[PDB]
Amino acid sequence: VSEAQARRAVADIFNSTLASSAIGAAWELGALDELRENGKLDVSDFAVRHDLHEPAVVGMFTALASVGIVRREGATVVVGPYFDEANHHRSLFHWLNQGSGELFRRMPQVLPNENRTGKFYQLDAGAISYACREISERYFDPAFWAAVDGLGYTPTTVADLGSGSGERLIQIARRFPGVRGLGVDIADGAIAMAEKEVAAKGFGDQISFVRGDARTIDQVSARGEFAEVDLLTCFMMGHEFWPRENCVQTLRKLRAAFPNVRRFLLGDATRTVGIPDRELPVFTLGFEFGHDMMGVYLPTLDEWDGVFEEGGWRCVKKHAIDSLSVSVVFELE
Amino acid sequence: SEAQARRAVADIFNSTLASSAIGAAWELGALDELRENGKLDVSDFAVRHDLHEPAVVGMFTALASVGIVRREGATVVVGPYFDEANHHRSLFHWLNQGSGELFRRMPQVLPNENRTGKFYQLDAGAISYACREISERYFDPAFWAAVDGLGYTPTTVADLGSGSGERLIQIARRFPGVRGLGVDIADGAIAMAEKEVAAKGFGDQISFVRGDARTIDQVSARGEFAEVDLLTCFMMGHEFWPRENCVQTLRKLRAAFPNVRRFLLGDATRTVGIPDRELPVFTLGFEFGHDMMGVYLPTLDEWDGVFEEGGWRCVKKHAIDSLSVSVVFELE
Ligand SMILES: Nc1ncnc2c1ncn2[C@@H]1O[C@H](CSCC[C@H](N)C(=O)O)[C@@H](O)[C@H]1O
Ligand SMILES: Nc1ncnc2c1ncn2[C@@H]1O[C@H](CSCC[C@H](N)C(=O)O)[C@@H](O)[C@H]1O
Ligand SMILES: C[C@@H](C(=O)C(=O)O)c1ccccc1
Ligand SMILES: C[C@@H](C(=O)C(=O)O)c1ccccc1
Ligand SMILES: O=C(O)[C@H](O)Cc1ccccc1
Ligand SMILES: O=C(O)[C@H](O)Cc1ccccc1
Ligand SMILES: [Ca+2]
Ligand SMILES: [Ca+2]
Ligand SMILES: [Ca+2]
Ligand SMILES: [Ca+2]
Ligand SMILES: [Ca+2]
Ligand SMILES: [Ca+2]
Ligand SMILES: [Ca+2]
Ligand SMILES: [Ca+2]
Ligand SMILES: [Ca+2]
Ligand SMILES: [Ca+2]
Ligand SMILES: [Ca+2]
Ligand SMILES: [Ca+2]
Ligand SMILES: [Ca+2]
Ligand SMILES: [Ca+2]
Ligand SMILES: [Fe+3]
Ligand SMILES: [Fe+3]
Repeated sequence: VSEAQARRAVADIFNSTLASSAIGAAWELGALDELRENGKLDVSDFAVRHDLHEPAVVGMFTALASVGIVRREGATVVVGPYFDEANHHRSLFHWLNQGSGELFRRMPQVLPNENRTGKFYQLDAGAISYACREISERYFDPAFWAAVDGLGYTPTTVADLGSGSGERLIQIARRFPGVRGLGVDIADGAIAMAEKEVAAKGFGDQISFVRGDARTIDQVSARGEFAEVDLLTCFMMGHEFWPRENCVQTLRKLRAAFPNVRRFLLGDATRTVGIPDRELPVFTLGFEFGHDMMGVYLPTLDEWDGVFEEGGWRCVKKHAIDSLSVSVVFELE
Repeated sequence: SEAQARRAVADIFNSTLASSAIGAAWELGALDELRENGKLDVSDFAVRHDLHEPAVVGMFTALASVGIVRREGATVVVGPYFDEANHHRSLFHWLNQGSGELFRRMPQVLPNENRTGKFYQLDAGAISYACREISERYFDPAFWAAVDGLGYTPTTVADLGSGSGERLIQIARRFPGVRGLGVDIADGAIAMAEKEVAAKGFGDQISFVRGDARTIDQVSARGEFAEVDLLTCFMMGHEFWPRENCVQTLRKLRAAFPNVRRFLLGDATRTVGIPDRELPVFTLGFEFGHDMMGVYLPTLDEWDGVFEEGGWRCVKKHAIDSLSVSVVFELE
């Protein structure tokens, strides 16, 4: 390449950083929904309506425009050639930046081994939760509902491992009005958020929550309710069960603690293999590099496939997700 | 086409991690190792610097995802954009390690209701580490060209926003007799600069004082200002703004430094009309960053238009290559 080509490529990498951050912010502030409905927007009007500092609002749209996501026309912003694609994956940009940005920013301090004890990185939990709701819905739901449609029975008590916001249990209780639900989450803040949200939607008597580590599910006290659970779900946290030996034992413990579970629906993103560096798709690099930074194991799809029998489960159906890196839903029994 | 859009959006995502990795790779030693040898071994690098190797691999994968380096097994090689990205490594460091929190917290920083008190956070030590190389890499040519055209030998020099003290030191090395005086608003700045200066043996020659250069009249160091025959102010001048404040600050500086012959003022400025898809490195970060921080940023013609009211005359102006649109003015 020429020096001019390198110059353009490096300027684009710099601007991409600002656009990337802006995709999450623009989602969250309501701009991308406006642009997807009407195809355009007036930046002063948008700034007044949402009581935002207009000079910053101009930067945000400029940052998006600098890489072809939107176009600026006088007072107006219109959707650019990459709008649909960036909008589709906006929760992933949110996750990377608003949720995870401080991890990546602190690369020089996170990488040194002597630094890597106790609290050594900081995520924004609320922001991660904010993004995870759309990540679940947008990428996981169709496979999730296809698995639910093919259960071959009607659930009476469902337990969700890593229940977070409580939304999955709420949706299951809408599909199956008899159903009792039980969410396990390790984070007491998620427990508080979930109990609150469930109560406001009218489900406080049907759905309840317990703080607990699903890696040590054999220690969770939930008034003997686990024995009545006949459906188990776990989405977007199963990599936490790994390394392999930890995972085998966690699966057996799940198997013994939920002895009346018929189907166990397990959904997660996985570590890819042999994608060429210049062909990496959205998410993949951030998912893998981030967990490598945090010290968290990420299995491949073949590692999952290979653990289940030893774990006490049989995989009877598998669904490919489009495309949140390489992600899947397993139907286990 | 849907495929192009997919590739482009993936590139934007990956560029975020590469961007952050440039600064990190600088800081950690990897960029200089690649400069020397053109290549390096990942395991070796990790072991030498005692780094968690899975993360080190992701760092390089990040740089590789967009062409800065190329991976060949366990080896990393300089890539097509290595020279350009290394050249600008301090601007990535500034964008990410320095100012990343500001940009991450965009959703919280834009609402007016939240814009009171300390409503954004910068990493001051990181900013200072990037600004030190920014000074030397982008402003040195024009700064020294201005020094060469002074037409006198300075006896006492003052530097506003002296930071690390490096400018004073370098002046001292070029004009052995000279005395230096630095003024910085932050005690962090005063501390390092004072240590640095002693370590280098310039302790009698160069001293410092905490002070706000916007209100230079209330700086009770006073004594030596009258001696100063050269004033310098680099990468903070936009702090004097908005306009009316800048007029006052310039007049105050004129009157607090009456024997100053030349005043060398260098800074980056707000550009005008650059089309969005042709924005060069830094511009957008600098401008959008100052807009989120609520700080005024003048264009070059605002600066041109303020010196006379401010009590100075611009005798020579130097364009900079290219830190957005940057400039050094020679005022008297
Ligand atoms: N070992 C563990 N045991 C229980 N909960 C866990 C856990 N590790 C992570 N979590 C929880 O798992 C959640 C992952 S965020 C995704 C949540 C949810 N399954 C959904 O699809 O929306 C967080 O709430 C976190 O607190
Ligand atoms: N109003 C003000 N008065 C004095 N110093 C200021 C200031 N606003 C910012 N600064 C200082 O300006 C410096 C900016 S960065 C370092 C610039 C230095 N002139 C150089 O070329 O290397 C910081 O040390 C900061 O404390
Ligand atoms: C929730 C998140 C994750 O692993 C993390 O934030 O550590 C995640 C998991 C799976 C797909 C997308 C994001
Ligand atoms: C010091 C920095 C700046 O204004 C900031 O960090 O807010 C700066 C000024 C001018 C050129 C580059 C960086
Ligand atoms: O081994 C697999 O591919 C999956 O883990 C589950 C599966 C196995 C056999 C038939 C269907 C699904
Ligand atoms: O107005 C300008 O362009 C500069 O601020 C200073 C200058 C003016 C005239 C001749 C040289 C320099
Ligand atoms: Ca409009
Ligand atoms: Ca365009
Ligand atoms: Ca840092
Ligand atoms: Ca920390
Ligand atoms: Ca029912
Ligand atoms: Ca129980
Ligand atoms: Ca059974
Ligand atoms: Ca792609
Ligand atoms: Ca397989
Ligand atoms: Ca080698
Ligand atoms: Ca390449
Ligand atoms: Ca935020
Ligand atoms: Ca003062
Ligand atoms: Ca360019
Ligand atoms: Fe994770
Ligand atoms: Fe500034």
